[PDB]
Amino acid sequence: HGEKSQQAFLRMRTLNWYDVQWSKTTVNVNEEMVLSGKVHVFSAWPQAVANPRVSFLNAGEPGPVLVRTAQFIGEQFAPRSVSLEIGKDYAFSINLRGRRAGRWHVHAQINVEGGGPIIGPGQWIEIKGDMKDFTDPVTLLDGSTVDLEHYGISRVYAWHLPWMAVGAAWIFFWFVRKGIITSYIRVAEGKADDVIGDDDRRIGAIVLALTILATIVGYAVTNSTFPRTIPLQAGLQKPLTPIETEGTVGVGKENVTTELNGGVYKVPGRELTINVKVKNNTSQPLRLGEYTAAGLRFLNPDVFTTKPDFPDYLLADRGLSVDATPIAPGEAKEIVVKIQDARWDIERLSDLAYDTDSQIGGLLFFFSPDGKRYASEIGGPVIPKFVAGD
Amino acid sequence: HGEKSQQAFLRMRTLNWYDVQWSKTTVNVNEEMVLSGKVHVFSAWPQAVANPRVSFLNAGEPGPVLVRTAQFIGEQFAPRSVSLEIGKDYAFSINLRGRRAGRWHVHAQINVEGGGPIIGPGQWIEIKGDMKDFTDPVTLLDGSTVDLEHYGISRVYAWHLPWMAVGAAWIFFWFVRKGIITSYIRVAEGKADDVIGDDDRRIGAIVLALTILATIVGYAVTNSTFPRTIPLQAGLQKPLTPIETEGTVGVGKENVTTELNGGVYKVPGRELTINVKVKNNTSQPLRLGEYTAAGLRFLNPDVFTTKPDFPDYLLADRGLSVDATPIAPGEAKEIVVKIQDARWDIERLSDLAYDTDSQIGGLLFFFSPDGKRYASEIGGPVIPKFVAGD
Amino acid sequence: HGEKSQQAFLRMRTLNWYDVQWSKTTVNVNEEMVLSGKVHVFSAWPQAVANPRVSFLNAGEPGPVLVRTAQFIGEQFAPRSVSLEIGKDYAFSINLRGRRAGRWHVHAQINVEGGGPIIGPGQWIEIKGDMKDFTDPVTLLDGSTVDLEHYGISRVYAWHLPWMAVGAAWIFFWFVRKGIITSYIRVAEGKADDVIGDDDRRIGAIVLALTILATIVGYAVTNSTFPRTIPLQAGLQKPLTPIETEGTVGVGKENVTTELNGGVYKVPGRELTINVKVKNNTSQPLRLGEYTAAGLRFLNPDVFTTKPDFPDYLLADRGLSVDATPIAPGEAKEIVVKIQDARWDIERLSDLAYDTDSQIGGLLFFFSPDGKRYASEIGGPVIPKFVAGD
Amino acid sequence: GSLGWGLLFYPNNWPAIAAFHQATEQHGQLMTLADLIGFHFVRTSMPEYIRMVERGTLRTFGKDVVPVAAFFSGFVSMMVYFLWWFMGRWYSTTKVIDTI
Ligand SMILES: [Cu+2]
Ligand SMILES: [Cu+2]
Ligand SMILES: [Cu+2]
Repeated sequence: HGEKSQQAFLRMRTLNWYDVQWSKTTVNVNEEMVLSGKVHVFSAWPQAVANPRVSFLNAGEPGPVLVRTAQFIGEQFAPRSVSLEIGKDYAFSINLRGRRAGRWHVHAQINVEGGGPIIGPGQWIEIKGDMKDFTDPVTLLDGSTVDLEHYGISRVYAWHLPWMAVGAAWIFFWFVRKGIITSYIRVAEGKADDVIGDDDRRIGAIVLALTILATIVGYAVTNSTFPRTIPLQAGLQKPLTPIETEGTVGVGKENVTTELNGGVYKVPGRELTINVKVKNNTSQPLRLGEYTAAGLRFLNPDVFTTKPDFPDYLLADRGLSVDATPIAPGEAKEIVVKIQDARWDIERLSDLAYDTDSQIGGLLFFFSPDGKRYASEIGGPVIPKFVAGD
Repeated sequence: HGEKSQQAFLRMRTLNWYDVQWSKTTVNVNEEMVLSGKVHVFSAWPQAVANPRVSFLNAGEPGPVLVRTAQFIGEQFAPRSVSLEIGKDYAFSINLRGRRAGRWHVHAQINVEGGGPIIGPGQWIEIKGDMKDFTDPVTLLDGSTVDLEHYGISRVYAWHLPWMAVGAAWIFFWFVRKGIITSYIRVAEGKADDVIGDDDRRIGAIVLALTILATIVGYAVTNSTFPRTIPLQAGLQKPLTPIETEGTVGVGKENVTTELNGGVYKVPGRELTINVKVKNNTSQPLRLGEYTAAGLRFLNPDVFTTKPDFPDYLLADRGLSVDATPIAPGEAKEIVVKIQDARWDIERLSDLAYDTDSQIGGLLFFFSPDGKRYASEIGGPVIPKFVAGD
Repeated sequence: HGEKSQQAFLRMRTLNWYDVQWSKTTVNVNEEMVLSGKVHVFSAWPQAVANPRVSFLNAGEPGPVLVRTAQFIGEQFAPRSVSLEIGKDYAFSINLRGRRAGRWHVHAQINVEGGGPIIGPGQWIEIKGDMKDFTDPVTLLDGSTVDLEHYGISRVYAWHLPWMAVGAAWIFFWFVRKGIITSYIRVAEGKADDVIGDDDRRIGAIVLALTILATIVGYAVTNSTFPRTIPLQAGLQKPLTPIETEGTVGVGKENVTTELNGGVYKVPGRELTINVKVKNNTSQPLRLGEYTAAGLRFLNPDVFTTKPDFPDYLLADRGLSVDATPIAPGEAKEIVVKIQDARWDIERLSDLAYDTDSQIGGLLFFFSPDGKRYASEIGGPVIPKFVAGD
Repeated sequence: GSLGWGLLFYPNNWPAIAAFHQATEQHGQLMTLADLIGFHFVRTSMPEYIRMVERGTLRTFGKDVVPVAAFFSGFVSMMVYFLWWFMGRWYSTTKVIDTI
């Protein structure tokens, strides 16, 4: 939930997040909502962050308020680490079973090997019920079921607590049998030898014999129950398959091309002005309708006359404008875009002045006459305008 | 020869070995057999093993029972380390001159930088003759010949053993000139100084003067013989050229595509059942004839009516079947393949249940009406069936 | 300027430098010459040297005899580190303002992350004027100008020397207030305490209170002047765009292809003889006119009848020949090329016999009837001929 | 002492070593005899690349590779020497101790 504090330029120039959706913004305990979305792996991946060759998909949530039943990315079931190729887009989804009653703000999240966490968008998710009621469950290969919430905890305590008690016996035994001070003084004087000497050692040799025997038994038993068992399954997954539809940055015969060519944000701010050398490249006239940054959406109300379903917070209606002059096909045009919203500042993206790379990143969304969306990646150096203000 | 003990899943999902051939399974000392074959670098290269960017081709054999005269891979002479690219196939060969009389089991072998050895197939290779007779030889740039088996060993001893004798003189001198106990006692009392003091130090400065002299001489002589000399030649070879014929996984206009879609092997076992989503993609009808794993061959006796020349051991005749229903062209078909053989168990590939990645790897071999072979890579998670019967 | 001493083979098989030009080989102080060119990132990049994934473009010159005003490579302004891809060519240029009166030998230069410096060609560049007259300047975002040569150095001294003096006061104070020998002796006897005890401690607490005060002040002042400030801007630049014109190795429909097939250089030498399997591949007949190595040019006087503008030194007129028999189009031909010049020995390239990798690298230049230049890369193992005589 | 020990090493090995640094042409490539002895007599577990021998750098200047190696080996052997002298001493200890 800390996305606010992460370095602005890094959240912008790594993972570009889009079409994130939550099945249901309410669930019962045991009721099975699902979070999904698509992500574009920025092309000019910052030095600061490991290459995303090793990454992991996650539900950004305050502990297991929702169990995760499964998740997928790049068209694979991804309970282990996966590779993300710079410049491509991947689609993902996470199957989330409610568990703890309350109002949690649940995120899409991916972490890079030597990078750290990158947080997507998050939506409040009211859960109701009593946690007492939550179950899993899960099926073994042998065919049986087990409720995970509880399975095995019994057996654990069964082995731990007895031994802890044994340990405490051993101590209390010697303690009250030969004091601290008594035994200190004995030792401090000549002896010693009063303190130990067999048959103190007979006790020891016996206690030990029982201990080992307690082990060989406990082993053999727990070896009879569960005589199957396999080792923990680990390691990087086979390469993913990216999105090929359609398009979708650098995919298909038709597409938009955006260069950045100068930028300026106010400090302090709410505003960003960028000149974009668009090319299109499709065969329809394109209007620019959306710009996404760190999960932040900036909409052209000319194109988003309405007005999507998307957590607040997060979703702006001032990603405007052009001269709504649809451009192509074929047409190459440099177009001043103003991006203005309180969210830009509220999401600390105006703290880009603080960064060691004053640089912008993200996706542009052009639309045709009809629905058809065409995506192009924008990025590069934007300059601050140092305005009077706090 | 220890291939049996290596981790099953790793052997299967790294190098896929095929068409391995031994020129002659008998040689005379000095007679010049050659081992060759082709290898496909699996596509989902496991985490456990370094990337094969740095590899080295080798003859797996119990010491120099055969000298290697040269070797080649990716169409290069490869006496140094070379890059192998994930997903491609390389062809290699090793020129092996018989040397030591016996019955050796000689393998194709590649080692990866931070990976270790990957052993291919091996065939027994009867050598006869007397080792005494083995020669090389080899030609210098100056044009002269040298038998390598012997060359230079004279000159070495010539310099080594004299100096060892010298060293032993120096010791026995001072020892029998002033004993241990004598000189200990001397030193232990006041002196010392009886033990040394010049002209013990005259002996020293002289012995030293002769030593350095002996060196400047020995140097200048051996600098006169051999006044050419170059430094050891080391480092990674230029990139290899893969196989482009034809095809040969992901090469050419026509090809087969196999997805794995579920597997199951018995534990303990001998059996593997897998469902394969084949596409083809060629313009001929294809029957699946072979499947290779760690150099193990599994043959469809419908396709291999006979019945190749290939070390036991290693070569199965139950890689069956389909409904022999040749598939395409164009046809996309999911087909249950049973693989059963004692070799699967004998080669510890049933110990895949022990591995931290329960996953299969390897090549599938589809054939047309006529000979034409089409190769596709198969891989992914297979589940164990835990069966009774010990 | 030490390029001579670097390992021969490495210089040849890393960066292949061409079309290096110096705007003006004379400048006035403040007069604004430019050094530019193009470079081809050899394909078989040596082990010894880091992958050039991280590199930096530089003017090879004895300190700031010219200020650099800007530089660009791969069509980017590159004041920070940049990726070069193996196999590609990049063009660059460095804008250099004269600053210090003399005759300097300025180079094109690129350094690789874990590799070191690779020096291009260099030309003497006579500067004249008085250093006193040199300025920059430079413009801030607030709009104002500053002469860099001087800016800031006032304010620095302002803060440094006061405190150094203060430091010196503190020392000289306690020194002459209780000497060394005095205070040693005091301490050496019982006391001590004569030496210190308050109100030596009052002086302390005061001097300290003023120090901290002096700091809070100096801070808040320098925070008022310059109330903007940004952190240093660092990190690897977005990937470059290579040269696509035309061609330019492995670019376009038409091109030449050269394989090395055997080589020989004399030791000691001046001469190199190489058999080149050229293919072409264009649609014009091609004559080989140039060969470049470490920035060394070897020209066919048949093709270079005249006779380019290029620092001595460096530029040979014996990269000959063929049978001037223009080859193609379509034609595949193996063609003995002799390279002979004192420059090959003078630039220590004959010290390839000293290297751990006896191997040549660089670009071959083929020309059409008209001007058109076609570039192919050449490289691989050459053998030394060990010759007697001077 | 150690500075000598350092410098004399390569010199005193040359006599046995030179013989194998004679050049051969193998399949259009240069090798030293040594490289080849290695390549020929097959070691099951010894891929060239494991070696850790000189492979060139850009910061080599010369023609100097052995002298610098030996001087370096000399100067470092000074420190090893001391430490190992005093360890030779520590090991010579006739100290008897009272319990275990
Ligand atoms: Cu949140
Ligand atoms: Cu074997
Ligand atoms: Cu120079």
